[PDB]
Amino acid sequence: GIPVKLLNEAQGHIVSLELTTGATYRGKLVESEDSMNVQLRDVIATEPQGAVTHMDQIFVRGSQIKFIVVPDLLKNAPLFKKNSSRPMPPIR
Amino acid sequence: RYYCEYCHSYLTHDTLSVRKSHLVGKNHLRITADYYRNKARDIINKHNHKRRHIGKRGRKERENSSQNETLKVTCLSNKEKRHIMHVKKMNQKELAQTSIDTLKLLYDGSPGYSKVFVDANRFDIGDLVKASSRSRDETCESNPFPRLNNPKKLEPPKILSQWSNTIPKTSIFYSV
Amino acid sequence: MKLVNFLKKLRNEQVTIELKNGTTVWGTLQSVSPQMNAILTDVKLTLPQPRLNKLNSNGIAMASLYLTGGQQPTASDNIASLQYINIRGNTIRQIILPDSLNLDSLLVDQKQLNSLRRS
Amino acid sequence: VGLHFFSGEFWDLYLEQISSRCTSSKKYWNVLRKILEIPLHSFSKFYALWLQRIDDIMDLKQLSQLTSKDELLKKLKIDINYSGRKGPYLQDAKKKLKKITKEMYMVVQYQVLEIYSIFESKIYINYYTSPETLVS
Amino acid sequence: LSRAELEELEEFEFKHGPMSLINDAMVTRTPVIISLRNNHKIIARVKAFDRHCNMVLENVKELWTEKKGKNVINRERFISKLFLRGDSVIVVLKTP
Amino acid sequence: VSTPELKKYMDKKILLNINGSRKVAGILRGYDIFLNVVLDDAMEINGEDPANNHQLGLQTVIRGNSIISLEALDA
Amino acid sequence: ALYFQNLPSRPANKENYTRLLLKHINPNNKYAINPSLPLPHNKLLDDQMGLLEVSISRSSKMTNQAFLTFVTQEEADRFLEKYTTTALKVQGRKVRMGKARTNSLLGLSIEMQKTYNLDIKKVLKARKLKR
Amino acid sequence: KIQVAHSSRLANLIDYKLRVLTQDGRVYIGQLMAFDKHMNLVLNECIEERVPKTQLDKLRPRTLNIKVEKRVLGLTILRGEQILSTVVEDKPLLSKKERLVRDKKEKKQAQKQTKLRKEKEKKP
RNA sequence: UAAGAUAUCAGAGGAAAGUCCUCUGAUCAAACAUGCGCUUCCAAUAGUAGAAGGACGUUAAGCAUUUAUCAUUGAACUAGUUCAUUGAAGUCAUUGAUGCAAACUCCUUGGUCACACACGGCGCGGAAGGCGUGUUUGCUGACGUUCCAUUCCCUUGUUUCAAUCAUUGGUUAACUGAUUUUUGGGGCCCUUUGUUUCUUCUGCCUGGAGAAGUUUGACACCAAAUAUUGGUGUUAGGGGAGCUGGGGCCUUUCAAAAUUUUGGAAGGUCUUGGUAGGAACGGGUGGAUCUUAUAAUUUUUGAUUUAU
Repeated sequence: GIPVKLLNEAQGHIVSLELTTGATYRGKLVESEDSMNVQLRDVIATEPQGAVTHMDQIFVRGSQIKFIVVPDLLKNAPLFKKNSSRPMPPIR
Repeated sequence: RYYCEYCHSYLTHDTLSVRKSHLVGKNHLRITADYYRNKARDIINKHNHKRRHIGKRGRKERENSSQNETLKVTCLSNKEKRHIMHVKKMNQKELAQTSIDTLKLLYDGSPGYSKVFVDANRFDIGDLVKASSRSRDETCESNPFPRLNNPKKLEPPKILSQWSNTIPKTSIFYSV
Repeated sequence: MKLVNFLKKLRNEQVTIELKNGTTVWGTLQSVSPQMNAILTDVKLTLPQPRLNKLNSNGIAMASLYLTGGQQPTASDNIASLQYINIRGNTIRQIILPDSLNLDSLLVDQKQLNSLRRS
Repeated sequence: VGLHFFSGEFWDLYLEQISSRCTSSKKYWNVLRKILEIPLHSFSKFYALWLQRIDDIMDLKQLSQLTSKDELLKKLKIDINYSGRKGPYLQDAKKKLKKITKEMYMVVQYQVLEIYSIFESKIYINYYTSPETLVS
Repeated sequence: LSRAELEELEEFEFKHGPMSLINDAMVTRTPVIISLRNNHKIIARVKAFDRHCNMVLENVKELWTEKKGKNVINRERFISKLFLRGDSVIVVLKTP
Repeated sequence: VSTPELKKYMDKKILLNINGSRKVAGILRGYDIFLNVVLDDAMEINGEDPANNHQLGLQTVIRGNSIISLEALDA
Repeated sequence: ALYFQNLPSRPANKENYTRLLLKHINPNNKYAINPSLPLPHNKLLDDQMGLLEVSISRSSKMTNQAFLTFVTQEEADRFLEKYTTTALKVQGRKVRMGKARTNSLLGLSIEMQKTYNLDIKKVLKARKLKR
Repeated sequence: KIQVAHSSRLANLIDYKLRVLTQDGRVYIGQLMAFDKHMNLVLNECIEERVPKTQLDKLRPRTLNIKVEKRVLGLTILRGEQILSTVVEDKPLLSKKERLVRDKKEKKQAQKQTKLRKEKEKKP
C-alpha cells in the first residue's frame, strides 16, 4: 500500500500531524513504522484550544493520527509511477 | 520480495537489516540525492507551454493598429542563444547560494556571540547539531580591546557587473 | 459464511443505506465490497427531523451534508442530491432493501451448497 | 529598523515569507519596489532579483502588477490593451522598463558608495561590550 | 487448522453455543426483540444471520423514543425487509 | 506485527496523555507490540503542580488503547 | 410579441437556455433557483413584469434569433421602452431587437379568447414548405 | 456538474479532484493519487473545509450563504479510520484519450530503460 | 505476516460416491471496435465584453457586537467595591476574534471553429456520460526460449488571387478540369516570448530560410570527486500512397423457410480505425484481485446524534 510507503519516503523532513484529539504537531520526522506511528524530533505542539509549546522528542500511537502533511516535492517520487518495469530478480 | 526503485535493483539477501544497510548505504544515498535534484530542475526547465486561443480581430482595432508602425524584433543566432542560456541558468544558481550574512560578521567580538551565532551550541538548535571549535565558555576577558591589529575592515558593498560603468569615476576624498 | 456475499447479488436495486450518524441515503446501488463498502449512483442523502418542538438535530451531520457540495441553496428542508457517493462500510447501521425482491432465491449462498455437495 | 544600512538580511527574510506563503504575487512586487529605493549595504542582491523577474514576465497583463495602467502609458508610452503582434512590443516594453531601473540603480549606488566610503568603512565596532570598554 | 476444520467449528458454534438463540429463532419462526446501541429497539423475525451478528430481517417494527427537557414521545416506524449491521446490536432476546 | 521502537526511551522520565485529559508522568521500564507500557514511580499531573498532583503506585501498567502521545522529558 | 437578434447560440437545451435568457433580463427573478420550469400548452407566466413564454428553434434560418411573447402588445412595447434603445447584453453580446412582423403565436390564443383553422393552416403550408 | 462513470470504483478515478468526508464534519478536497486495502488516501493539493459553530444555526431548517473557513495543506496522507464517505468534484486536467497516450509512451520508455540497463550490467 | 486461489452455473464425455480434466449451453466481467434523429457541454469582435472557479487580495483600525487571569493576607467601605503585598499557572493577538454586507483589483480554464444577420433541429469537430450489437479474452504485465513478422513519399507560417511553366483527361491547333514548378499581389498568424518548442549546426523582422539525423541510436540537462562514472528527460505534429481491421449500403451466386425473410461467398460504393510488432511455449518471475487465518487494544463488526 502506497499511503504508508510514502510516509517512509518522508524521513528527516518537516511534516505535520493532526491527532484525533484535535492537536497539531509539526516537527522533523525521524522514525515511522508500518502502522503509521511516528517519532518526531524538535517539534511545535498546538493543543486543541490553541495553546502552543515546544517539545524535543515525541511519540504518537498511529491509531490517533487523522492526517499527515508531507513536503510537496515527494508528489513526484516513484511510488506514483503507474507503468513501472522492474528487472528479472536474482535467484535465491 | 523487496526492492529499492531509486536504484532499480532487488535486494540479494532479504532480511530487515540488509534493507537498513541498503537504506543508509553510500551508493543508495547518492542516487536518491541525485534523483530529487533532477525532479527539482525539471518542473522549472519544462516551463508551462500555454495553449493559445485566437479571437477573430475587430474591424475597428484592425484599422487603429494598421496606422501604428511595426516595431523591430531582435532574434539572436543559435550559437548566441546557447551561450546566453548557459549564463542566465548559472546566474539563478548564484542567487540561490547568496545567503547575505553580513550581520554575523558584525557582532564577532560581542559578549554573547558564542551563545547565539555559533549554532552548534544554542538551545533551540544546539542539541540537534551535536549529533550531525569556539565553545560556549568564552567571556569578555580574552581580547579586551578589539582594535589591536586584529580586526579586518568591512568588505565593501557588492555591485552589478552589467552596470559596473554607472559608478562615479573618482572618489571625493583621497584614500591611502 | 459471509452475509456480505448476499449484498453483492443485490446489484442495480433501489435501496436506503441508513448511517450511524442518522443520515439516510436513497439511491441506485453498485458493487458492494467484501468490507461492505457500498457505492451508489443517483442519490439523495437527507436527515430526518426529530420533531419534539425543535429538538436540535445531529450537529455534525448537517455540516457534512452541506460540505458534500450537493445541497442546493433553495433546499428549504435538509436534503442534498448528487451523483455517485462512495461510503465506507463501518458507517452503515441498516440497509432498507425493497419489497419486490424474493429473499429465498438470494439467501441461498453458493459456498454453503458447494461445501455440502462436495462432501 | 527597515532603513538600517545593514537591514539587507532583514528584508531577505520578509521576501522569503511572501513568496513561500502568499498566493497572489502582487505583494511580492509591491514590497520589492520599496527595497529598490533604500541605501542598503547589499542592494545589488535586490536589483538582481528585480531583473530576474522583469526578464521572466511573459505577457503584457503581467506589467500591471509592476505599476498602474495609466503611469505606464504616460511616463513610458507602452499600452497593455495593445492588441496586435505583441512579441516585439513586449520586447520593447522590457527594454523601456529596464532602463528606469538602471537610472534608479544609478541613484542609489551614489548614495551607498558615498556612505560606505566616508563613514561605514571606518566604524569597526557595532555592538555594546560593557561599561569598561573604551572606543577608539 | 485446515479450511475443512473451520467449517465444522462454525456449524458447532451456531448450533451449540450462544448464537444458538438466534439459530433456534430463525428455524422455529419466533419473533425477536433486538436492542441496538442507537437506543432504539426493533421487533422482528429473523431470516438469516452470520458470524458478525449481522442479520437479514423481515416485517421490522422499529420503536424509537426521544426526549428534550423531560418531554417524551414514542415514534414507531414500519419496514418490510431490512439488513442490519452486526456491531450495532448489544442484546437479542427471543420472545416466548 | 512489529514492536514499537522505544529502545532509546527506556529508563528516562516520560509524560504521556491517557485518553483525553489525564496526564501521567513516570520512568519507563517496558513495552510490548500493542504499546501497552509499564513504568516506575508514577504521578498523575494536573493544573495545580504540587496541590492536585498525587502519586499512583510503585509499579503501574497502561493499556496501549489509551496512549495518545508519549513525550520524553529528558535527553 | 417581440423579436431578438445575435443572442448566444450555444446552450443547446431549451429549458437551460431560457434560464440564461431569463437571468440577464431580470436579475433576482423567479428562475435563479432551479427546481422546475412552467410550460404553457399550444392554445400562467414565466416571469413578472410582462413575460409569458419564450421560443427558440435549432434551424439554420432562425439560428441566433429568438421570438419572445409577452402578456399584451403595450407591455411588449413597454419592455422595449424600458431600455428605450439602450442596448442591453445577454451573456456577452448586445441585443438588437424589434417588433415581430408575425403576431405572437400564444397571443392569438389570448386574442381569440377575448382557433382550429389556424392549426389546419399550419399543417398545410408546412407540407408545402416541405415540398 | 460532472457525470462519473456509472460503474467506476476508487481504483479507476485517479487524478479526479475528490471531496472526502471525515467523521468530525470536515472535508478534504483534492486530487487523489493512491488508495489502500483499508481505504486511506493521498490527496495532492487538498484544502480542509469546516463549518464553524457560529454558522451552523444557519443550516437548520427554516438562498443560504455559509462562511466556510478553509485552510490549505498540500499533499496529505489521510487515514482510513476517519473517512466517512467520498464524492467526486472535478475531472482530471488531461483527457481520456490523452491519458492513454501518456501511458503508452511511458510504457515504451520504461521498457527501454531495462534493456539499456541489462546490457550495461551484462558486459561491464 | 502466512496459506490458498484466478468467473459462476448447468449439461455430455474420460480416469453407486465424490474429485480431477475436456467440449457444448446459459449468465457475469474486462478490453477493443462500433452504432444509435440518445443525453449534457464547448465565451463579445456588428465588439473593449462575459461564464465557472478562485484570491491563503484590497477597501479596512468598514459597520455591528462581545471579550482580557485565580488564590492567600491588611486598610478603608456599604451591610458587594477599591488599593497594596505573597503564591499559582499564562498561544499569540484587541489595528483582534465573532456576526453583516458591498465595491474594486487581480489570477487559472476554454472550439474565443464553419456557415449565416436570415420571422419549437437533423454542418465539421472535441469533452463528458447513458444505452446496444459484435469480436477477442477469462486476472494482468515484463522476461526467456522456436516461430511468424519484413513498407514508402511529401510537408513544419497559413490561406487566396493573378501571371507563366510542365504533366494528365474530356471534345472539336483551341477550349475546359486536376495536379506541380518560378514570380508578383492581397488576406490572416508569428507569445514560436531559447521567433516553430522533433533534435543538432548555420541563421533571421527590409523575414517565414539552409545543412546534416532519427531508437540496441542520437540529443539535452543534473551531480560530483580529482577525462570519466551515476541519474532525469526528449526522440513530435500534419497530409497522401500502400497494407490491413471494423461499420452501413448496393448487385450478383448460393442454402433453408413460407415474390419475401434468415445465413454464407464475391465485386462496387460510402465511412471509420490501425499501420510495427504478433503467436506458441517455458519458468523455485512481478504486480492486481479474490477466500481463510482476521469480530480480541494500530484502520472495516461501533465509545463523537451529548443524551441521564
